[PDB]
Amino acid sequence: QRMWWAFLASSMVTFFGGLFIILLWRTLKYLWTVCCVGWMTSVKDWAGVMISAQTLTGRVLVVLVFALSIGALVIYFIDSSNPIESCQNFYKDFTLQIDMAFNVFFLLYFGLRFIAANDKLWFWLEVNSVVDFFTVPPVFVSVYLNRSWLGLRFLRALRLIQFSEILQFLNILKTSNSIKLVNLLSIFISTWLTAAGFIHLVENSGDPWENFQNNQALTYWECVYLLMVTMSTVGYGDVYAKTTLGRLFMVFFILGGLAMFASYVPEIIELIGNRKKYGGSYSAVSGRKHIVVCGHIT
Amino acid sequence: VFALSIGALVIYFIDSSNPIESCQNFYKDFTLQIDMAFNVFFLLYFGLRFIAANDKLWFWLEVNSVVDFFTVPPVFVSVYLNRSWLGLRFLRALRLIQFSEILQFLNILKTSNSIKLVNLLSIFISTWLTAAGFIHLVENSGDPWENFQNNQALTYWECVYLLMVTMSTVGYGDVYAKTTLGRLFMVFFILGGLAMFASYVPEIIELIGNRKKYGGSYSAVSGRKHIVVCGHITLESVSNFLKDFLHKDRDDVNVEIVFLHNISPNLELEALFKRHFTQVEFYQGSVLNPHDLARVKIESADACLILANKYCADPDAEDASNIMRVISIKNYHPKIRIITQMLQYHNKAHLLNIPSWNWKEGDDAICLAELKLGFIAQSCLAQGLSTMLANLFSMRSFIKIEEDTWQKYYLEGVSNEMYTEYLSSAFVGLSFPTVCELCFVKLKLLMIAIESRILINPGNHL
Amino acid sequence: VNLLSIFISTWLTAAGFIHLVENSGDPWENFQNNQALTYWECVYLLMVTMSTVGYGDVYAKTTLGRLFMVFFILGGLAMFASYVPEIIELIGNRKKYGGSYSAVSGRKHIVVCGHIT
Amino acid sequence: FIWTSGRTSSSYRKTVTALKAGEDKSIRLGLFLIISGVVSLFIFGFCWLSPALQDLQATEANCTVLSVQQIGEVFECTFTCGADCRGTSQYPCVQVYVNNSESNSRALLHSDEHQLLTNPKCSYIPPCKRENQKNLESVMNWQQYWKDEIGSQPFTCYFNQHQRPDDVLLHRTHDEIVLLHCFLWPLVTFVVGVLIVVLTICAKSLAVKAEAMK
Amino acid sequence: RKTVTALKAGEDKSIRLGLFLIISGVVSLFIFGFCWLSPALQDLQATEANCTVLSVQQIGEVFECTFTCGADCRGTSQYPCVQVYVNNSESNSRALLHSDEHQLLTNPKCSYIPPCKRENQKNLESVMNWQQYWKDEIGSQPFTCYFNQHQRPDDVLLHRTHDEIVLLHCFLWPLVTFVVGVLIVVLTICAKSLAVKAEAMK
Ligand SMILES: CC(C)CCC[C@@H](C)[C@H]1CC[C@H]2[C@@H]3CC=C4C[C@@H](O)CC[C@]4(C)[C@H]3CC[C@]12C
Ligand SMILES: CC(C)CCC[C@@H](C)[C@H]1CC[C@H]2[C@@H]3CC=C4C[C@@H](O)CC[C@]4(C)[C@H]3CC[C@]12C
Ligand SMILES: CC(C)CCC[C@@H](C)[C@H]1CC[C@H]2[C@@H]3CC=C4C[C@@H](O)CC[C@]4(C)[C@H]3CC[C@]12C
Ligand SMILES: [Ca+2]
Ligand SMILES: [K+]
Ligand SMILES: [K+]
Ligand SMILES: [K+]
Ligand SMILES: [K+]
Ligand SMILES: [Mg+2]
Repeated sequence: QRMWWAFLASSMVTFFGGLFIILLWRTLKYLWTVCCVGWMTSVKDWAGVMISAQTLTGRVLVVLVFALSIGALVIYFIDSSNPIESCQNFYKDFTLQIDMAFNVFFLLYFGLRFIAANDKLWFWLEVNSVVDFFTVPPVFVSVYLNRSWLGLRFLRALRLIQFSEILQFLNILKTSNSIKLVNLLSIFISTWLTAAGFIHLVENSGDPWENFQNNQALTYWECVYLLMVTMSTVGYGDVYAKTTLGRLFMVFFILGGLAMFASYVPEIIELIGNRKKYGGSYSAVSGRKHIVVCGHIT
Repeated sequence: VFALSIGALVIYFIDSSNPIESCQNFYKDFTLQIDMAFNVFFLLYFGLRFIAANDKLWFWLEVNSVVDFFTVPPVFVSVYLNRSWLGLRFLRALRLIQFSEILQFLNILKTSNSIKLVNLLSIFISTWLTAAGFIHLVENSGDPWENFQNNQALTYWECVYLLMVTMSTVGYGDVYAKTTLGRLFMVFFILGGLAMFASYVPEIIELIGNRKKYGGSYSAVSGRKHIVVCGHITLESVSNFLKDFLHKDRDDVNVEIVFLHNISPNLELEALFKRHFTQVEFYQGSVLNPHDLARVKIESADACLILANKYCADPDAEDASNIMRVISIKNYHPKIRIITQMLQYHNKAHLLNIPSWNWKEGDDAICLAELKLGFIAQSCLAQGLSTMLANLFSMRSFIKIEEDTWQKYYLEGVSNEMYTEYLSSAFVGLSFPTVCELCFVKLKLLMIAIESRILINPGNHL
Repeated sequence: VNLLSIFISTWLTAAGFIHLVENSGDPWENFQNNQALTYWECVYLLMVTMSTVGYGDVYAKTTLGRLFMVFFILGGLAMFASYVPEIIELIGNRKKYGGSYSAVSGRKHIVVCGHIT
Repeated sequence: FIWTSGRTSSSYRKTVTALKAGEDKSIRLGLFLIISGVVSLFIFGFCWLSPALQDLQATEANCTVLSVQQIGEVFECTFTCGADCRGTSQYPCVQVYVNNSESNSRALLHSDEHQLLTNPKCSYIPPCKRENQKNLESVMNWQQYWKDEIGSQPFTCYFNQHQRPDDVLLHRTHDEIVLLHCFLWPLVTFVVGVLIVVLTICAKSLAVKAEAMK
Repeated sequence: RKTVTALKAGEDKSIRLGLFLIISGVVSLFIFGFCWLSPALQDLQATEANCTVLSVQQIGEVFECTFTCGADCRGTSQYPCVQVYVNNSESNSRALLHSDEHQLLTNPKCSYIPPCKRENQKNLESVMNWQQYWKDEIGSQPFTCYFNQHQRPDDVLLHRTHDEIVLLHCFLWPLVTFVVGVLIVVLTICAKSLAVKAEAMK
């Protein structure tokens, strides 16, 4: 028996049940009018300070988030080399225990950002909330079931979008050029890796109307290379999508990914290399005089 | 018309999965009856547009007339013959060109950006689908000089994918045209379709995503006061203001700061607001707009601060702009405390004639020229007094270094500011000199004055 | 007219040269690696190469053919990228609001001019 | 890149508070789910159309075997061994001919449509298990179990006089469950999208009534 | 001069169309002419002849035909090879008979191919049927045949592979496009110039 749907159901149920609970609470709050500084604000302020880097504990938490995002991405990269669905012992799988701990920390960081949030519904629809709903619940389900599906785990790469924000929190990024460069690099890499993971999932699991018989055995790095070739418009043709869903995804990505590549790669290359050629200072020579000339130089 | 165009396109999409020519019973084919009715409606809509036309010959040569001549008669022939050919039925996709026009008729599309976006999307999609249908027809029916033997069995969606790959210039080579007519069509499409793709896809992506990041409005918090700041907002102006407002030498104030400005903040201002994430909020709007003033909740703000551009090219223009801002804020809410910077003194006199301008309630016009010339005059009574006064306002921490230099002593002196607070009943009934010599080093506090209200250095008789 | 003439003549001449070079093989290979390519096939290959589509169904295989392909990729893509947009801009410069009003018997009409916005 | 990296000489009432922005984002989401559900329904509909008609056009029948025999010829199956390891092994060909309910004439039995399409010249294929001896043993085992089935029990069979004109199948190759899920979950997406819009408008309009009440 | 009303714009669009049809017809004539050139010369260069069979025999070797079964289903079946040799009107020497140019090109080593009908037995039966009908045709009636000493140097055909009707339609309808384009220009100029005379008459 296969269990792929249990992981996916846990994410869908989490995202939409939370959204419906929030909307029902709103509805019923106003409906009570038909029948008819606080500690809440103090904990909201404390959570907002923790979320920012205004304290030592907040800085430690932000650095931990930065490290654990890369850790989870590396864990997904390790798992991407295995079969699509498998049975594996939680008590004897160090990577599953490490993932379990990482997702505990992300659940806690999610809880802190929820408490700190001003508009809950606005928070529930912030995309790094969506990234947590589509990546945290399936880890819990896997650790409970003693089984894993390599399903939507490529969405972990979207965690790189917050890197510039948490670098600005840590008082590291100050200049506009550096901020823009980090933003562009993060968006480019996360988009590339996420799209590669999705096309990897879709190619390795065939079309349902073809009874999953036309699947193509493509590795994650092969899909990454194919996406790079497609984005740059080189189009070698050695590697390409063959399933109907894969090609349907390829068509929608060709509209967005080429505009991203054509826009971001020149701008990144302009932002880098902005070095001053004439820097440094003169070194005096003993026994030889020197003359400084300034004013109208042409 | 809008619905039936999509209906006919969907009918063509269904038929594109069948053989190229076939016999099918009109009395037992629901899709052929539905197509029959759809084409009756298009014949009627054609007749109405013909009657409404001014120049008939101009109408006969309008391309949606041509699209009807190439799509309506063959449906009639098919319904008469009890047979169908998947011939020029892909021209149905050209019906999407009129979508923007009939949306403008229905008073739905009004803005230029939305009209342009709809036009570009319609032209792109209709061109793509029509070209895909034509290459599908040409590939599935081979070359006449090769006796139709070199035909390639390509599905319509396969041809759509091939056209997308060709337009974007990716050119995988997994799917390509093989017939001579198919390649001849490919060569002419490569000239036009790449120029369309290269032009339209960036422009569509620019038209979408034009969202305002700083929208919304401030949400007041019970038990906590907030302050609205407007006027000259820039990275250095906000950075200097926040250093003095949020300094650790004040007591534990939790006044929120809300900025209102009509320019989107640059990346360095957004980073400055992120470094103050729990104490500063920014909202993009105009102080002259009552909607924006309601957005920043200025009716419940504790005060409104209006910073001025001290280095402006036209002091008169800057004063006029600040006067207009004050007028707008007072007009929205007469009972709002307003603190503003005024470059000149005659413009300050102009401003204080406002009916809602109440200096007793706390309206302060900080006149820069007046205060600076007064400070210069006090330096003429005692040299160094301008420095003495200026350092009493700026919030400064103690700074200490091991070097024995004049700077150490100077910084130790600079560490003090002027404050104001109520004093103990244990000092009521004594003389002002007596409480001064008491406070001086026992409490470590120096008094310049007390609240016949404001009295500068009282005598021994008070 | 200048752009169209230069584009077409360059395209056809380059296609003929690559057709000659592909159909007569390499002298160091003793003319044994020749590829039987028709002139129209070479024209299609040149169009595919110029537009940067690069299907790969048809391509040069001889050493001289590839050496010619490398030098043409430098010039022909810059020509295509420059000329095709400029030609497409030059065409289609039609005035949408031309023509003249046609009076209707029994109905009056009013002409409005000046500051129209 | 594409067109010289897009260069070419530079060719080309408000009483509601902050909650308004979260609610407008909730409308957006609910609308996007409505569009997604409808679009995916059409996409899956075009993909399932030919398989579903090729399945529907095949009628159920009652069958009985006329004969079981070998044609003496042999064919390659592929056998597999981890990573990518494969080789080929022979199997002997059986043919089986069967009584038919629509044409009442000879047709050749094919266990399923994948067997028909992988070797239309032959009636059965063994799962390739290394050596030729095990393939022949497994064909002889299936052959003996089919040869004595003479009118024992008219087993049901699937036929299509328009595209399997003298070929017969023992199974449907179209899983009803997989099709059901392909049309159910896009419908669920659409219903969820409607409920999100409805609750967002219900909350938005009740906020105005609860404001005017004060 | 601009006495004509709005009708001027419809008539200038009608001139455009008529000119575009003239250009289309001429361009398509050249395009079809280049595509038909090699097939038409390869057909013209093959002369009509009178033939008689020298012998009918099998070479003992067998070949694959492909047999088909809906969607994409195909497999292969053997057929036995006949060869047939024939008297010739241009070279007066041995040549091998090939029923048509597609048979010559699909298997130039062999004289006939059966339409693949599933099993080998039906292919062999259909070859034996054709073989027996050809073996007794000895001088019975000098059947006409097609030959080309320059590109079918010892090969002979029973049929022309070039349909005259398909070529006729490929050159007729571009000519019709051109004639219609001329008549549209002519009637548009005739209407435009008579409108000026009917205006000056008032
Ligand atoms: C508290 C909320 C967020 C939990 C999220 C819902 C998830 C966890 C729910 C939804 C459907 C549930 C699954 C439904 C069916 C099975 C199969 C059974 O053999 C073990 C339990 C298991 C595997 C359930 C595990 C929990 C589950 C996956
Ligand atoms: C975590 C998921 C599953 C449940 C979400 C909890 C929901 C039902 C509850 C818990 C606390 C509630 C929030 C408490 C405070 C506010 C601030 C007010 O100005 C708007 C409503 C809002 C935002 C409430 C909305 C509903 C709410 C978010
Ligand atoms: C539908 C096809 C078959 C026939 C079209 C009808 C023909 C015969 C007739 C009917 C109505 C006529 C039009 C009626 C009115 C005008 C306006 C006038 O100032 C110039 C002639 C013009 C433009 C006529 C042209 C010819 C015309 C279009
Ligand atoms: Ca101090
Ligand atoms: K390219
Ligand atoms: K390419
Ligand atoms: K390519
Ligand atoms: K290629
Ligand atoms: Mg706040």
